[PDB]
Amino acid sequence: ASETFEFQAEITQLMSLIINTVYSNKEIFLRELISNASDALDKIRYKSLSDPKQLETEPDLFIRITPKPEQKVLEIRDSGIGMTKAELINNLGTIAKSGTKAFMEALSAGADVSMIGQFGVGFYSLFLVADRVQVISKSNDDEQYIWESNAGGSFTVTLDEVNERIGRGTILRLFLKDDQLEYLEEKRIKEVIKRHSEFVAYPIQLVVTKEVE
Amino acid sequence: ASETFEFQAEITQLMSLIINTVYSNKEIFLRELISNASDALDKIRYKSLSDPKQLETEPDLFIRITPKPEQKVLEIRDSGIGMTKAELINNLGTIAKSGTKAFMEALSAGADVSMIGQFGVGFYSLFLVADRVQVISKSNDDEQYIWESNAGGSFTVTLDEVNERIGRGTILRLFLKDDQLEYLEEKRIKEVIKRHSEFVAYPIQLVVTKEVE
Repeated sequence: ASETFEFQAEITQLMSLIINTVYSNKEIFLRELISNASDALDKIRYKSLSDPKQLETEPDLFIRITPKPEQKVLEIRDSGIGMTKAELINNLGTIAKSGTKAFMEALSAGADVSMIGQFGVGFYSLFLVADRVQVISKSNDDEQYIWESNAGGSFTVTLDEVNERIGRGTILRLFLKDDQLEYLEEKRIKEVIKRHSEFVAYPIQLVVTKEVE
Repeated sequence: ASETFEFQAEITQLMSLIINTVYSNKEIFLRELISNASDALDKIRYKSLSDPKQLETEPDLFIRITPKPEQKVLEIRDSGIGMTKAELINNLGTIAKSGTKAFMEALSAGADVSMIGQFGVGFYSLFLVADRVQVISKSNDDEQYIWESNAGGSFTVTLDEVNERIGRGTILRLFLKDDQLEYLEEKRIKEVIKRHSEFVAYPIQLVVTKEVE
């Protein structure tokens, strides 16, 4: 039973504007999500400093990008701290985010959309290339949950009984817009990663599916 | 709630012997599973001849091999006909298989274990390299189920609420033995596939996870 929640008004505004913007450097969404993933891993790593057990649900700290061309889906996974149901609701929607309005104001002023991450709202940059997103998260402190949004004013959080078990972490499953399917390509993903994510403490793995010759 | 079933006695015997055999051409397990996958795809393709809708749950007919080194798991997936709960119980255990005893008798006589497929029991060749297997299957006619076996006399079939949704088909999730982790390697998998699966009507995709340079 998927629970539905309302996005804080400003977040909804931000999403509508992001998903509708003509911005030409949409690739920054990946830098933003890799950065977030990186942050999630930092959290779990730091947390595990005084609670090593926290790493055992998924010993490997990594960021994995998995293109699912057939579904026009791009997944960015991290074995970071993950988010509990409450955290998904809290962090990804209902709670007013510090910079949401500020960033939008910045944008109005001419700020580059790539500044989104500095306003703490980079997560939403995903709507630059996706019109729908499922944040599948497994926090050590909770079951696996699916937070899903289509940039609309409400999002759902559903106990995850349909996706692969995340030992711990988050999978941002991006349902790419039809004109952004370039991010399903290994070469493209590869170049975007090297361009904006040169300094990431965690291995960034790209899952490539190739037909055996 | 996982349901437990007893393997037909001979299948249990076959598994014990296979999982315990010293055979040196264990790679044939892949040829056997790819062949089975191929057969599953043949089924769905043929079935869809008079019921096209049957393909819509997963339009792409493919065999996908996904090494999961971190879990010492090798998955062989096909978007074939899949198996319903009843079929998993029926086909993979409780029902006496035509050649099980025959093959074992053949083996006793000196027959090469690679003959397993000609006795219709090639599926079990997986125990050559795995000590545990989960057959996650999604048939159009049923929910996604997990059939699991550790070569013991009983297997379980559990409604799948923990694995990725298979549009349609089967994932043979092999928990490789510690000395057969070579099948997690792309080069190895690649060579085994080309050696024994030269004539497969379906694309055989290898999912490789590579850390972005």
